[PDB]
Amino acid sequence: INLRAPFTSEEFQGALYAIYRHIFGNTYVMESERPTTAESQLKDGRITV
Amino acid sequence: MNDVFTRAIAQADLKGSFLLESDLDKLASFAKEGVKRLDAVAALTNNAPAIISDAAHKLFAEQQELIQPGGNAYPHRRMAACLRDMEIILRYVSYALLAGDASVLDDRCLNGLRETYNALGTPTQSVARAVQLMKDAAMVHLKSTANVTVGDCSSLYSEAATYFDKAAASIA
Amino acid sequence: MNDVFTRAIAQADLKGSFLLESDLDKLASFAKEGVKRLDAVAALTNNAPAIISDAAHKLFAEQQELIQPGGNAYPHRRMAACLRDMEIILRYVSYALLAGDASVLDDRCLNGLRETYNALGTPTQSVARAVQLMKDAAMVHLKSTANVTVGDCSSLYSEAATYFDKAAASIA
Amino acid sequence: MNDVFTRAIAQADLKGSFLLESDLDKLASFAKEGVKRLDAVAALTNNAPAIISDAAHKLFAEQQELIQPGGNAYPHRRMAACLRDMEIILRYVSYALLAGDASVLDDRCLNGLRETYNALGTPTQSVARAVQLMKDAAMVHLKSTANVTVGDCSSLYSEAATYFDKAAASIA
Amino acid sequence: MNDVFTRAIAQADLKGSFLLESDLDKLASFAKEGVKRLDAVAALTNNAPAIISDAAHKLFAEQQELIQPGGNAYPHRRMAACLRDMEIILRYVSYALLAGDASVLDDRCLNGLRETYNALGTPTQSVARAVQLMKDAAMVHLKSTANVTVGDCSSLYSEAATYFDKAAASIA
Amino acid sequence: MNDVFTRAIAQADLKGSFLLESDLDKLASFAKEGVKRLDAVAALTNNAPAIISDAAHKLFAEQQELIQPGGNAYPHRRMAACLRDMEIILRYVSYALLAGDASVLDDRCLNGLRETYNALGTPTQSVARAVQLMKDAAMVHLKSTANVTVGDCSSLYSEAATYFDKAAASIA
Amino acid sequence: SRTVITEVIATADSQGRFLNSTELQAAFGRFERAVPAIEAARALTKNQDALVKGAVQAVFKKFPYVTQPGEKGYGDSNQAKCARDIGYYLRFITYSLVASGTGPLDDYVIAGLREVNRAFNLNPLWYIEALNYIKGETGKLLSGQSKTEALLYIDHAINALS
Amino acid sequence: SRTVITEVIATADSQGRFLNSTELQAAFGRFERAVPAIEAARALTKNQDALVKGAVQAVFKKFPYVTQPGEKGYGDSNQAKCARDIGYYLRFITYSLVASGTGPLDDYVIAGLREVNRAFNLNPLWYIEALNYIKGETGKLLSGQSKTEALLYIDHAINALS
Amino acid sequence: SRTVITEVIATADSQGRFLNSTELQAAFGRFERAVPAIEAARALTKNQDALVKGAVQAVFKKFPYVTQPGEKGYGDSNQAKCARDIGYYLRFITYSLVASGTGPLDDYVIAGLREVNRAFNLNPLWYIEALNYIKGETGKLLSGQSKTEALLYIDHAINALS
Amino acid sequence: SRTVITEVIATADSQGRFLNSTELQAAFGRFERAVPAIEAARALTKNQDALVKGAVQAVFKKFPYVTQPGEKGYGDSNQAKCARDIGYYLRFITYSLVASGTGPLDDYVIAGLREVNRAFNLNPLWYIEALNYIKGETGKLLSGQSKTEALLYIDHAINALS
Ligand SMILES: CCC1=C(C)/C(=C/C2=NC(=C\c3[nH]c(/C=C4\NC(=O)[C@H](C)[C@H]4CC)c(C)c3CCC(=O)O)/C(CCC(=O)O)=C2C)NC1=O
Ligand SMILES: CCC1=C(C)/C(=C/C2=NC(=C\c3[nH]c(/C=C4\NC(=O)[C@H](C)[C@H]4CC)c(C)c3CCC(=O)O)/C(CCC(=O)O)=C2C)NC1=O
Ligand SMILES: CCC1=C(C)/C(=C/C2=NC(=C\c3[nH]c(/C=C4\NC(=O)[C@H](C)[C@H]4CC)c(C)c3CCC(=O)O)/C(CCC(=O)O)=C2C)NC1=O
Ligand SMILES: CCC1=C(C)/C(=C/C2=NC(=C\c3[nH]c(/C=C4\NC(=O)[C@H](C)[C@H]4CC)c(C)c3CCC(=O)O)/C(CCC(=O)O)=C2C)NC1=O
Ligand SMILES: CCC1=C(C)/C(=C/C2=NC(=C\c3[nH]c(/C=C4\NC(=O)[C@H](C)[C@H]4CC)c(C)c3CCC(=O)O)/C(CCC(=O)O)=C2C)NC1=O
Ligand SMILES: CCC1=C(C)/C(=C/C2=NC(=C\c3[nH]c(/C=C4\NC(=O)[C@H](C)[C@H]4CC)c(C)c3CCC(=O)O)/C(CCC(=O)O)=C2C)NC1=O
Ligand SMILES: CCC1=C(C)/C(=C/C2=NC(=C\c3[nH]c(/C=C4\NC(=O)[C@H](C)[C@H]4CC)c(C)c3CCC(=O)O)/C(CCC(=O)O)=C2C)NC1=O
Ligand SMILES: CCC1=C(C)/C(=C/C2=NC(=C\c3[nH]c(/C=C4\NC(=O)[C@H](C)[C@H]4CC)c(C)c3CCC(=O)O)/C(CCC(=O)O)=C2C)NC1=O
Ligand SMILES: CCC1=C(C)/C(=C/C2=NC(=C\c3[nH]c(/C=C4\NC(=O)[C@H](C)[C@H]4CC)c(C)c3CCC(=O)O)/C(CCC(=O)O)=C2C)NC1=O
Ligand SMILES: CCC1=C(C)/C(=C/C2=NC(=C\c3[nH]c(/C=C4\NC(=O)[C@H](C)[C@H]4CC)c(C)c3CCC(=O)O)/C(CCC(=O)O)=C2C)NC1=O
Ligand SMILES: CCC1=C(C)/C(=C/C2=NC(=C\c3[nH]c(/C=C4\NC(=O)[C@H](C)[C@H]4CC)c(C)c3CCC(=O)O)/C(CCC(=O)O)=C2C)NC1=O
Repeated sequence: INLRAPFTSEEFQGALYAIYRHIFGNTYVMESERPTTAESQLKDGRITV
Repeated sequence: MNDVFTRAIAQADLKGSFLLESDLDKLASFAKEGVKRLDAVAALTNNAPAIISDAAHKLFAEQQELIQPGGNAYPHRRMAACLRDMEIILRYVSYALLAGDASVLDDRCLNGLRETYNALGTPTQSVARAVQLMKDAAMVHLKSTANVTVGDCSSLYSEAATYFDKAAASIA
Repeated sequence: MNDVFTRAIAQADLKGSFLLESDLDKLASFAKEGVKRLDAVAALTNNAPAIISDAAHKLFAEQQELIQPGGNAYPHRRMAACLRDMEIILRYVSYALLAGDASVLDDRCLNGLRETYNALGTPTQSVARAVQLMKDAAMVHLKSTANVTVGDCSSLYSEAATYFDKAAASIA
Repeated sequence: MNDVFTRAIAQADLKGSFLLESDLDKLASFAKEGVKRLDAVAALTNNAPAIISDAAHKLFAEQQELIQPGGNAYPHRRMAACLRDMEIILRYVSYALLAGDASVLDDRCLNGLRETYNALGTPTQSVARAVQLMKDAAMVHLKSTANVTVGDCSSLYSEAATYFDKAAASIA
Repeated sequence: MNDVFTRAIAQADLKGSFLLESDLDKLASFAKEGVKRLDAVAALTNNAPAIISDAAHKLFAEQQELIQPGGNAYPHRRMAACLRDMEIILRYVSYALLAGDASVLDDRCLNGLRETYNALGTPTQSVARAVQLMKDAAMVHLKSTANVTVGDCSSLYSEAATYFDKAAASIA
Repeated sequence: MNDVFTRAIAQADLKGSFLLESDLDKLASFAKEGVKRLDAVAALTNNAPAIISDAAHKLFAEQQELIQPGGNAYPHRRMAACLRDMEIILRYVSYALLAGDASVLDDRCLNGLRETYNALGTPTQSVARAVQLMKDAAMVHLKSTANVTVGDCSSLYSEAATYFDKAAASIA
Repeated sequence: SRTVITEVIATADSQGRFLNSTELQAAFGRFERAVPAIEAARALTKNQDALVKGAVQAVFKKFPYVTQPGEKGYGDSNQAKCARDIGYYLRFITYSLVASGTGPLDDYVIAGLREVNRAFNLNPLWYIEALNYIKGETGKLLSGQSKTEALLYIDHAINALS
Repeated sequence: SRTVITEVIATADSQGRFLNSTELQAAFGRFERAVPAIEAARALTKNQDALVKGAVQAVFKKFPYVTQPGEKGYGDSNQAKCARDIGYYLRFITYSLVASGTGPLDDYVIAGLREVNRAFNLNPLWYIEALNYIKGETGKLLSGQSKTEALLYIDHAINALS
Repeated sequence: SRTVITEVIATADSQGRFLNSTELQAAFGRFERAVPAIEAARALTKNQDALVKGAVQAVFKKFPYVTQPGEKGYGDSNQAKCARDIGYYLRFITYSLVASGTGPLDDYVIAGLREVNRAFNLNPLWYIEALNYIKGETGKLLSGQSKTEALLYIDHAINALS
Repeated sequence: SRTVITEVIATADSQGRFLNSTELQAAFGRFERAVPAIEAARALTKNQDALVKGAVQAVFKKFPYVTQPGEKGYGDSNQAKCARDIGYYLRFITYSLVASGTGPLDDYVIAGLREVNRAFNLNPLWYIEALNYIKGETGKLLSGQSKTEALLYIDHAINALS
């Protein structure tokens, strides 16, 4: 998964899924634990992958 | 991962052989009957919430100890993980049904699942029961004759049952 | 990110002097009413979904072009982004209220928010109006005297209004 | 990323109305010539390195200074980078051809290219000439009526020419 | 990041010919003074804490304002950043002196160093003064011939002064 | 991670019940004595360099073989690792003192420490001796009457002793 | 949006390779299936008004309490918003049919659906009932494969709701 | 679970340093706030049965339709599960009161709440109504700091549901 | 192996989602294209010996020099290995035809091709000549679409060799 | 600057949530412990010169060689820098007392302390003995929790220097 600066919603959500599956070691992260602000910053381009 | 075609090809390569005429006939039959397979996969996909909800209701009706304090689906987190597990297994069974091969269950869905459950302490008999209940609730939507041209799909039902039973037997 | 104590220490240090008697008086005054400020922060926190719901209802009543097709809150994705932004800004106003300083409101929340909105086509006037409506609901909720000991809190109301207006001015 | 269908849908949703029967007719037309488009994409793909080699040979036989030391493509790695860039742009032209839309080329290939070459000192004129040479070679390979059913496909040639010309225009 | 031999090679390849005999003689002379230069570099490296300590003492003796609260070398964090910057500059000077090149200096830090100092607000002329004091201490160490055999080293001293001037001039 | 409160809550959740009045009384007494507990934790934290220094001096006076060539603390990197380890264990003993529970000490520090030391060749008897000597130094510092209000803190002394003893038993 | 062609090209680009048979066959399947999808789009667009009114009536039949005052569906403004939302769903189902992908539904309905519905206290069962009515009435005036496509897209929307 | 003490210790641990004055002050505030919080927990424990019955009846009063045949409130098992769930929320609220932190609620209730309510089709508004009733009743069971502690945890749970 | 079905499943699995209409239509395209591809593979299998012998002789014709003593094409073993290699290429091309994807060629021939050829001093031009041959005769052995799939796979192998 | 309130807001912000009972109780403890801390700051501020001159004399008593010619502490400028450094330390200790955290100490003293002391050959033991004198004097200049606060901050400074 490579996520550029411009991307679509499907590419973004799939990249998020891949990131959470690897970086959290295939452990379940519930909807309450998911970082919304960090996802927003990545969506805007303020931070890279 | 393998589908049926790549599995036949891999079994032919170990022989240093081209695919035989009987193998090509079997693969032509598989593809020619593929529209029914697509209908079955769509049946699993479109009714997945219903399948999981029905199986969960039955599972926690038979086994109240899973949802008691101390049970392994007790708090919201454990129950949520249980529902994630059921959805994942059903999704992978649909993958296998599309592929005509169980290689994606062996390589992905069940690759280290028994060990996961054993280390966590999850009762694998209840997991196998959940998969059996999902099989029971999925056969109904597979056999639903509405919205599809009528035909003989007994082979698809048997294949889906083998995938569900493979998952259940690899858990327990 | 600073609070009132850290800001005071910073001003003292830029001169290189110990804190003055007046400065320590003011800081002890802030500290004695800090338990009064905790209730304001708790009022903001405990009613945040209600505040955001009221602000959203009134904002999309006032400006229907946003929720119409072509508006910047039209699809579900953009509406969810709008409500999330309201959530974020109210959160940071509450942080500013507890800290006694607007440093958190400017350093992190509003560093490049206007440029983000301009590059995305978001009408910053609409966001400032959403902030003002959130401020109105927040005032309606801070002044409730139920379950609190009755006392003077015009300082806290004024300071909260200042944080809300500072956020609105930053966006607009 | 968009195609003709998604572009039309985006316009319709901007207007807030359903697609019109004329639009549906146009999209059905587009999908009826789909096999034509698949053959064009296969002509671009199957003959890609021949196209790149012919364009490179012509470009260096024309712009001789690039070969010579001190020229842009002189160092052996810079020749490698030259051919890599030509391959990438041809690949994205074939992408835009299959998609039936042009802006997918503009998004991930052309928005960041002009200032990149300017910073690197590469003459954009030579790059545009290389793109035009690939356009001519791919035009020859696409017009090839052998190996495929004979039919009128002037629209495909026009669309491929538009993609090549747009790429050259964006670079230079 | 290129060395004097690599500068000669780059110029030769830009002109497209082999290395000239005069150029070959110049590089042979550089190799002949290589041991000169290695003694100079050892003098820089071994005495680096002493050079930086002396330069800092002189710099904060002649510029007391940096010491005071509100100054730039205040508190320990900014004093440490000051000393660390001096260390990096002296390190880069030793690198360039060994290399025989000044471009290796300008491409190493000096590109971003000045505008970083500007964004911080650090006075560039004070950094130039610090570099000059480091130059004076470095000189009083390279002229030191204790436990080193004696001979002319005018080229080394001139080139070290040139590199210190280049650092102090590109910073300011 | 746990404290006395979270531990009691987890046990009650396993029982599926509310916290009993006796449990609430135990936790009320704990929170009542929390000020003494904070005094003890501060005694550990403020005097930590003295504790580690005294333990190290006594340890290497007792076992000169540990600081000789071939000893497990012979070079500076090994001695630094020894002192670092001593500080880490003291720090997790202070954390466990604050929490009122040894869960953090077990989960973080003593998790696989015996096997780590066995695989390193670190004599675990000597590590346990070091932990005992830190216990003694700490017990001297926690019993200090200066700068506190005289009172009965024998429960804290015993609890800290249990933490040290559990560390030394887990290691050896 | 996520169509067959877009997924093809995205996968090809992710490996940095050209479009080959394993992608041209997928595009071929799309082009084959385009005709039933466009026909279903015409059928769903022509009957949109009756579909929307019937779906709203189905919602009010299945959840009668919603009409009572103090509930979400009371008032002409709320019911107009109901009709508007059912029209939105139907329009994006037509878009998804045309594009042969869940891309329109995902980008315009599914993305942010749960948060938006929770914030405004919208029950997804209302929309599930409306889409079930639309599925039932799609059982008529659609025949064969076009009906299959419409039902698949509607079931995608329903599965996203629940 | 995330308490004052546990966040203090985890902060010092992730920083690789001893507990300093700031963290001791946080712990001190926790140990002080314990007296009202434990008093509130004991009061809520005494009146748990009355509170659960009242909350269930409030849920049925505000949503009269659920008890109708064919909906989630019909049958003795469903209402027993109602009483069980309200008991769960009350128990974990008292846990969070004792522990001086949202840890019991976040770990045992809030983590997974949305997925579970969505799967089993439980309306969060039922639980919000029940918790609002419990909020009102504890307004009459408690006073002073006990009241505000209990209310803060209760409406932490409420905002978790909404 | 990268085939239409396999990439469908892998892309859906990487996003943790079920198989939707897009992927099912791709699968439909594969299942429809199977008939031409399978009978093209049938035709290529039936004529393996003639194709391989013609390819070996075509390599010896376009590269006469290799036949002389002292270099690669000389000796019974070297020419038997030429025949075996060309049979390998034909076998994996038929495999790819049957599997409806470049998977078998990608995983069995193309992965590691350059390193192996470089290590054993094998010219890719020999194999390109052999595959151009096989291309020429597969032109006349096949008609219609079957010719098309066969030539996409042969040209994919040629492009991999260049 | 990292204080109780700053740590509170940092935790809440990093988890992307509002301030709840855990953070509010930590802030409550900060506010309750404010008054002894500001009391200690006032007491240490009134006694600027007594403490600083006594500390300088204590340093010159513990290390008599420093005052002799040819040593770091010979010269009126060096003595004035003694007073300046001890005054800086006392000033930041009072700042930390005011802010209820080591934030001022860490930002203005502890960060960059070791490298600066190395570069100027300033022995940390000088400052440690000065701070121990300050501690002994504060033992009687203050009583109770104000003394406890002052001692906690002076010992943090010492352990940073040791
Ligand atoms: C420890 C934290 C925890 C909570 C909070 C929790 C809630 C919970 N309640 C459930 C049952 C239920 N709960 C309710 C809700 C009540 N019943 C009706 O009488 C009222 C209208 C309504 C008032 C709120 C219903 C209707 C069910 C039946 C679920 C079903 O059959 O689909 C279930 C489904 C599993 C089961 O069969 O027991 C869960 C997960 N579970 C937990 O582990
Ligand atoms: C290959 C795809 C894949 C699968 C299949 C998978 C299963 C899986 N289930 C897990 C947890 C779990 N799984 C369950 C489910 C069990 N609870 C019982 O009541 C039921 C009978 C049964 C389910 C039907 C539970 C309760 C947990 C949580 C364990 C815990 O929280 O302690 C975990 C550990 C992650 C975590 O605990 O956060 C995995 C890896 N993960 C994957 O990436
Ligand atoms: C977009 C995704 C997609 C789907 C879902 C799809 C399904 C599909 N179903 C079809 C008919 C059919 N569908 C079925 C399957 C049904 N028959 C029984 O009722 C079973 C209960 C059930 C399967 C388990 C059968 C048996 C046919 C008859 C066509 C044949 O057997 O050749 C056909 C061929 C039309 C015909 O010749 O009659 C297709 C292409 N195609 C697609 O492109
Ligand atoms: C540092 C804290 C922080 C803030 C403040 C923040 C706001 C923020 N809002 C954004 C977009 C947005 N913001 C809004 C909200 C506005 N649009 C209008 O219609 C409404 C009047 C109004 C809602 C009240 C919308 C709709 C978008 C999406 C715009 C688009 O996709 O084109 C974006 C960029 C893309 C994204 O993530 O969605 C950011 C970074 N994010 C953060 O991490
Ligand atoms: C768990 C976190 C926490 C909270 C929330 C908290 C609040 C709190 N509010 C208090 C009184 C108070 N509460 C308020 C609140 C104001 N009264 C007006 O009606 C305004 C509407 C309202 C502004 C929100 C006031 C003015 C006082 C009196 C404070 C004083 O006497 O100085 C008190 C002291 C009661 C006493 O000893 O007399 C506390 C501890 N403490 C905590 O540790
Ligand atoms: C496996 C990948 C794949 C490919 C490659 C593909 C192309 C394709 N080309 C076809 C014929 C054709 N091919 C072309 C292409 C044109 N002819 C001219 O000579 C131009 C050089 C050229 C412009 C690109 C045309 C115009 C037709 C006839 C179109 C028709 O059937 O009406 C057909 C229909 C043959 C039949 O069944 O009777 C297909 C399926 N489809 C696929 O699924
Ligand atoms: C490991 C680093 C290194 C060192 C330490 C070093 C010392 C050194 N200096 C040498 C020549 C020399 N180097 C110098 C340089 C000196 N002129 C002034 O006195 C200055 C103090 C100083 C330069 C700053 C001189 C004068 C000679 C001898 C004259 C000559 O043969 O050119 C030689 C060669 C003579 C031999 O080995 O027989 C060595 C080894 N060489 C090295 O590669
Ligand atoms: C292999 C590398 C290595 C080094 C370099 C080393 C130095 C070293 N010297 C030590 C003892 C010591 N070393 C000294 C220093 C000397 N005593 C005075 O007469 C002089 C002024 C001064 C020398 C200039 C002192 C005073 C001690 C005792 C410190 C104590 O009480 O622990 C210690 C503490 C352990 C012990 O021996 O008790 C170390 C680690 N250790 C090593 O393993
Ligand atoms: C800044 C962080 C902070 C600290 C450090 C703190 C400690 C603290 N210690 C106190 C008294 C005390 N402290 C102690 C403990 C000591 N007495 C025994 O001799 C032992 C030697 C030793 C414990 C090992 C005792 C026994 C009391 C008397 C209070 C009581 O017995 O209830 C008090 C109550 C006021 C007083 O009576 O002086 C506090 C608040 N509180 C804070 O907010
Ligand atoms: C394009 C995709 C899209 C959808 C689907 C969508 C749904 C949607 N419907 C809304 C209004 C509404 N919609 C309804 C629907 C109800 N009315 C009752 O008659 C029925 C039982 C039921 C419908 C089945 C209601 C009650 C509201 C008012 C909600 C409120 O503001 O309180 C709102 C909030 C309007 C605002 O900003 O104030 C949204 C976001 N919005 C979108 O941009
Ligand atoms: C804001 C925090 C801060 C501190 C604490 C600080 C200490 C400090 N003291 C300095 C000078 C000095 N300070 C002393 C202090 C010594 N004099 C002896 O009589 C005593 C034994 C001892 C006093 C306890 C000395 C000797 C120097 C001269 C060091 C030198 O220039 O080499 C210097 C070097 C400044 C210069 O060279 O102009 C620093 C950085 N700086 C800071 O920014």
